[PDB]
Amino acid sequence: AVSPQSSSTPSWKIETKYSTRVLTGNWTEERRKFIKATEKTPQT
Amino acid sequence: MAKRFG
Amino acid sequence: LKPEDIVLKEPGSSEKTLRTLLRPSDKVSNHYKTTSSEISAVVCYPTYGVPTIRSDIPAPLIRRVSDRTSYGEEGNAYSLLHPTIFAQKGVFERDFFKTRSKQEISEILCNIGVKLSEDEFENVWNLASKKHHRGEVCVENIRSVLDE
Amino acid sequence: MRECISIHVGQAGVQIGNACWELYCLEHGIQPDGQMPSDDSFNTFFSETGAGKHVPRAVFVDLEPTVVDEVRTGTYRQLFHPEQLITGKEDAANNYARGHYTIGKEIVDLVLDRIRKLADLCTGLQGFLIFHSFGGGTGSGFASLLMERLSVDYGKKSKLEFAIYPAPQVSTAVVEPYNSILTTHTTLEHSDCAFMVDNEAIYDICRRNLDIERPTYTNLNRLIGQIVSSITASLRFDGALNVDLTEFQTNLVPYPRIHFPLATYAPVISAEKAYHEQLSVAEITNACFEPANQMVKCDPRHGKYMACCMLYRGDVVPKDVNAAIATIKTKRTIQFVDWCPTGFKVGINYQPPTVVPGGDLAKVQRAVCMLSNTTAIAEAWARLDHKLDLMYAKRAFVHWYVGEGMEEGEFSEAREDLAALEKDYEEVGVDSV
Amino acid sequence: MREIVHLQAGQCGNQIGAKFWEVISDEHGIDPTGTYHGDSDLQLERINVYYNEATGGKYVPRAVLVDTMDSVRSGPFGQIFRPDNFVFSVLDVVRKEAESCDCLQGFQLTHSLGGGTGSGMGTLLISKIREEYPDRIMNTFSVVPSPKNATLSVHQLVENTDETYCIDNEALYDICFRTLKLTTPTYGDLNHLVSATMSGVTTCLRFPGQLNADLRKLAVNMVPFPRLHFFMPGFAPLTSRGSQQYRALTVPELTQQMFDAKNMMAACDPRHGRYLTVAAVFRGRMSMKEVDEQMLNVQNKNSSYFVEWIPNNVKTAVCDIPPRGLKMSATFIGNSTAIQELFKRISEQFTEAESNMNDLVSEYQQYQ
Amino acid sequence: MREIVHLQAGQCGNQIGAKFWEVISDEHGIDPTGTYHGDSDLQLERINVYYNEATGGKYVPRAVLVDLEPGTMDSVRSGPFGQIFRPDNFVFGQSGAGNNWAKGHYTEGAELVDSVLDVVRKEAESCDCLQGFQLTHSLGGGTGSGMGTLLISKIREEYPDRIMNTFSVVPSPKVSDTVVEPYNATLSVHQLVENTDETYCIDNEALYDICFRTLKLTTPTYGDLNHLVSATMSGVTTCLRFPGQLNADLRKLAVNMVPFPRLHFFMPGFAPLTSRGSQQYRALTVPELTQQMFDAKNMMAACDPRHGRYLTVAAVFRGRMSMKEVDEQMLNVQNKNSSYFVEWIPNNVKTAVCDIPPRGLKMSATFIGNSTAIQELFKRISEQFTAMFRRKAFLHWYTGEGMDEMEFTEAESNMNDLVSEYQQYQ
Amino acid sequence: LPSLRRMDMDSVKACLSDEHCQSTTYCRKDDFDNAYFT
Ligand SMILES: Nc1nc2c(ncn2[C@@H]2O[C@H](COP(=O)(O)OP(=O)(O)OP(=O)(O)O)[C@@H](O)[C@H]2O)c(=O)[nH]1
Ligand SMILES: Nc1nc2c(ncn2[C@@H]2O[C@H](COP(=O)(O)OP(=O)(O)O)[C@@H](O)[C@H]2O)c(=O)[nH]1
Ligand SMILES: Nc1nc2c(ncn2[C@@H]2O[C@H](COP(=O)(O)OP(=O)(O)O)[C@@H](O)[C@H]2O)c(=O)[nH]1
Ligand SMILES: [Mg+2]
Repeated sequence: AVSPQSSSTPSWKIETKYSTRVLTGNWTEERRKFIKATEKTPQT
Repeated sequence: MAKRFG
Repeated sequence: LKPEDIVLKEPGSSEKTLRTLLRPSDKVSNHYKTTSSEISAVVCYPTYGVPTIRSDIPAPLIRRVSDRTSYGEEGNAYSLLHPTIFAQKGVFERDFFKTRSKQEISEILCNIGVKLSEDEFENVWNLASKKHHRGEVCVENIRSVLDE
Repeated sequence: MRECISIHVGQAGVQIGNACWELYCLEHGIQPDGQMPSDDSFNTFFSETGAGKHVPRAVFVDLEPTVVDEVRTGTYRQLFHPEQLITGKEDAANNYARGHYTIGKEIVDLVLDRIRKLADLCTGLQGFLIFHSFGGGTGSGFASLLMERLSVDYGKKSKLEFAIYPAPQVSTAVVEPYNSILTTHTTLEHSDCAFMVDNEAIYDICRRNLDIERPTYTNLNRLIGQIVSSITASLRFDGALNVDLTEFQTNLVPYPRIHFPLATYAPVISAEKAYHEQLSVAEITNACFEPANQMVKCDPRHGKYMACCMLYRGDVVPKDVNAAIATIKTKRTIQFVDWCPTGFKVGINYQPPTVVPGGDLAKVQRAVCMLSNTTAIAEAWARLDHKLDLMYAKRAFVHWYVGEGMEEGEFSEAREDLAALEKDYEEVGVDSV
Repeated sequence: MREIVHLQAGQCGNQIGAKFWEVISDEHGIDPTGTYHGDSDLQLERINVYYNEATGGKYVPRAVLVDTMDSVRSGPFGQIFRPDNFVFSVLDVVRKEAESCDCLQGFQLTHSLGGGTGSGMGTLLISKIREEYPDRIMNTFSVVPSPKNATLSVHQLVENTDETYCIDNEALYDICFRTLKLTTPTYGDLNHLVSATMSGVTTCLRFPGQLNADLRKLAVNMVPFPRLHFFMPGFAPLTSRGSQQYRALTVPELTQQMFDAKNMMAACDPRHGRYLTVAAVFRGRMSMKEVDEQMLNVQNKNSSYFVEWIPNNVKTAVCDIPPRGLKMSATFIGNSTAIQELFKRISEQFTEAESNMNDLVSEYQQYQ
Repeated sequence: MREIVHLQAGQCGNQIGAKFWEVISDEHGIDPTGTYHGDSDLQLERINVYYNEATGGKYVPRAVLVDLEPGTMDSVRSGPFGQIFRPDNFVFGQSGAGNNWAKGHYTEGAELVDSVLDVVRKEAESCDCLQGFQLTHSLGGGTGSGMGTLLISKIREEYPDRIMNTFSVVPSPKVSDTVVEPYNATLSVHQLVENTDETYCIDNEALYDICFRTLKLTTPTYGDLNHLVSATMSGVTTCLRFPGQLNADLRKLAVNMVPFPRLHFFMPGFAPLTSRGSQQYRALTVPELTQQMFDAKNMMAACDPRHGRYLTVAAVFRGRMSMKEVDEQMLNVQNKNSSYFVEWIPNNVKTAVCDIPPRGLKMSATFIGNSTAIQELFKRISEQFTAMFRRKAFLHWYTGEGMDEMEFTEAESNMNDLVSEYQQYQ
Repeated sequence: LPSLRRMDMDSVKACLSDEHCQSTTYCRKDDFDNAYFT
């Protein structure tokens, strides 16, 4: 009993790895990169 | 249709 | 020489590069588009119909008894409940927006009792012509340049 | 702070959602990448984040993926949230059983959770808008399970449905008369009121009014989106008589099993036709009572009107609304039941409808959206129930149903429930003594 | 999501499947050495239905071939396959391929009904993989002998497949003689035609459209009783070389070349029979008003030759990608009680298969 | 202002400290060459906490790297942030431990410790006033488990009044790559209890769990797990380096969390972790940090807090925030499920609010929790140890290094005392 | 001057009375001084 996840979230189960453009599993997350939001240091 | 002989 | 110029592309989304791929005589770009491209309105046209105020047709002068269409010449209930001095004795929005000659304006301004000078009258007339697109001045415009 | 939550289930849900949210981003100035170039009326359909981005209050759920990957890869990929684009793994296969017992069970928890996260951020949330079909598996099974799983959580909040009713003469699938009865049996006990709109009727509207030959689904979905934007015009834009989402229940449905009103949009006209005729208030509402301008193919000449509700929108004053509704009332051709002498509801907005660039409609000054609850809908239910009486008479297509969590007794109980509705719909049509 | 495992059985099944892979690698844009060449992004979207990749992007099809074998590798797309699938232990490779899959949708079978390989080996293969995986759909494309061996396979086929089509090669000859004007019809052209009509029912799997319908939606939408699943394929836009530009490629002409009799792929006149149900999956850019109108106008006027007790016999599915060259195309599958005309001819030419065929014919007979 | 000396023992400790120094130089604005390229004047006043001052305006980290082989020190000298470290702070042995705790503690991990002590005294004396030490190691190895505890057993007897803190990578239940792993896991908690003040238990399985269900990385590496625990490491000394409305150093937490000197086992967590697709779309509010910072899936230790009960709870917050809605929310979480907190203590939660979020983040929060659910972590290492100790399997590798049989039973007795003591609060 | 619906929008986001439209406005004191009618 936990907060329900998607059907494509990475689990420990051995799935077949595909290319980034064929829509098989976790492609919506994999096509994007991690990006910084702000580059301005806040004052105190 | 189109029949068979036609 | 330069064996590679621009041909280095990313295949998927990663950071590693691959050469450019070729395609002779099987390009299907023109025929492989989708229905979902029709919904692509992304952020000119005339508007059709009659307005209720109907302020784009010319005003009537002698109003018919059978006419029902408004024109905006009939004021709201603020005018018909609390008229001003202009309204309560007869002059309206129209006669304040009627073009007047400089002879007419001069007699207007002399009869009121402000006795402008000649150069001052020329300055007032120039400003009042300045606020119009073409130069047709009106008494409202004269009051507006006289306020400051 | 008037919030609305829109849930589009089924492929018919998500294509309609594409058209509706295109119109919605057109009404305000929301760019497809989520930015607002004019930096208040938008927050009903657009939650504002901390980075200047406006995410919509939409939940797209479908069991086969394809039509949701079209949204994830189309022109609106960066507008919608990736997490509220809920996708299944395989298809519901036009089956009530697969959409209500086997496959919808594993995925009802995620959509319920996401709906809860959506409604937690709201303050003055008005209710829900369900977009689904009747002839589908995921449009009829998952929607009918969604309704009964949403009634327990939220309860006293408006639950309004926009449904694609099955067509009278034309059709798409074979097993549709099964899983339309079987989802309207479960809908009746958990839906406040359900607007339903046909597809062949919109075909005849596009052929006869816009002079357009061969319309694709974009035309029907755009007219549906125009209705859906006009029905929520009160929350966003201020008018004279605002009609919020709660007013639809108390003004349309008199008895909790008679919550099916129609829907119609009057000034359906092209650019060439609109220049050649004037659009006054006295005739736009007269087009609403025409049987041929209704967007459901049913004939109201043998159907008594029971509850009527227009939402006027644009350059309208209340006086000619009175002067047109009054002369609508006196005519003997339209018949009202004796016990509803009021029979009318008027709402007025101050914002005229917008036009879609490259669309079919013309930019006009005034538009209405009339929701009619008539007795003539029972004619559609009779011919729709006759199909179930004919097909089930010798057990056609039953073997696909009972092998997926369904039971053989669910056909008879839904049949008798629809018989109960088909005896209930005539007691509101008799003349009292 | 929905993956297909392809099975080729028998002699002619190998050719039919190999040139199915011809077509499928053709309009997906796949280089014969294995790689993909790149124009669009809709081709490489749903290749997991029929292909799984090796290292470096070389796509190998999910096909295992069991019987000739050397002639397949000498063909155009003969090097697309993995060499370990040349099984001539079939259960082992198919269960490994099913285990590597994400969530299987069904199996595709190509074989014949007039020999000791498709009827003997292939029907036992169906009996094994149905028992191992009972929650999938068995799509079997079966070449039947001409009505003008077969008995020993249909009586065990009826219990297993739930989704099968008759090919009737004399009807393919009728096509290529009458409605195509081809003087030298190769076997290759005939089973090219059957590959084109067999890739026409798996279009919603690989390309988006406006009304998607997988093989299971067809399975529920054309099977009213669990044994009547004998269908009757077709493929409409086929015209002669001297009538190429004389065609207005519209929905009306496509509908007429749907519901004609010579275009169909069975050696049976549908007038003794009645169409229990019809599915016409459409490919390309059709306005749905036109498909909508012509998918019931045939029912309204030809009502003496459609079955009662079904208010709507037809099923419409629409994709967005047509085949090569053509812009509008569509595929017919349909259940008719004229199928039994073939079986009445077969039955006239051990005891339990004969009795099963008689009971099946009588079952098709009482609904007509 | 109070400086912290960082020590890296073992290969896992060396990699985890490499990533920790990378995130520290990222948030302080230091290039790999060692100069200063940040824009704020507020990144440079408290740089003495981790960096010394060299000539030319360049900074050197106050780190000591320790291994019994030079295998990973060459890899850490050729990374993206390799040359910033000091060459004299590289103390390495010649013969590897070979995943044996006994020779890493007594025979070949005991003559190298004099050089490490010399370098630690060399840089800990140059500073004006010292807070204490951080140790990064793994209990399942032989270098960071034997030498990583001999360093602890030699630092305390020279600096008794300073804070000793460890970030120990305890063995994971499922993903275990060593056969002799429970032996070195058991023999280290023997002297990890009476010789340190704070211990954070980070499990590799729980980090993979965070990388799967939260960040949605289908192919995570050790670098991403190191980045997660480095973000956790940077979030507990933030009030030393940056000003704020309510500051709290490690002595604050040592006073405010442990009720008894033997109960000092915590579990860490990092609040603002979101998927790549839902990173721009998630509103960063204090309720959002509070809801998922207390979530079971945001645990770096592989023990569910719903099985146990929370003794004391920490919460260090970052950003420009309002502290009515940290008190309100951290009383709300206490009053909603009151069966998950011990009732013989009025509150359980300590609040600390800093002012500067990490770069690229609007708000952030770090979680430190003292729970009775961590006793499950020592109830599995114990069972494996007593399952392997009956059949005398893999024992002759230890007995040949000068170890007797009874140190195993004494360590098991101390570990059973730890388990039983945590039992009484449940 | 700020609309009430805008005030609720600004209250939904966690604005610390310095980005809020409650305590901050873009008009300066000279805008308030010359804001008479006669
Ligand atoms: N007006 C309108 N109707 C649509 C649209 N898309 C689909 N439909 C209708 O939806 C009906 C079939 O939809 P469904 O069977 O529910 O398709 P689905 O939503 O994928 O559900 P399943 O097929 O069971 O997976 C058809 O009869 C169409 O009339 C649309 O975009 N606009
Ligand atoms: N595609 C294709 N089909 C063929 C070819 N040759 C024969 N067929 C079909 O195969 C059927 C006969 O196959 P069959 O005798 O059952 O093969 P067997 O099982 O090995 O005995 C004929 O009806 C033909 O329709 C070919 O070269 N290609
Ligand atoms: N989280 C994490 N764990 C690591 C890393 N490197 C090694 N480990 C773990 O450390 C354990 C082995 O450590 P080991 O090499 O024996 O350390 P040693 O004592 O220096 O030899 C393995 O089980 C790994 O799971 C890392 O970068 N991150
Ligand atoms: Mg569907």
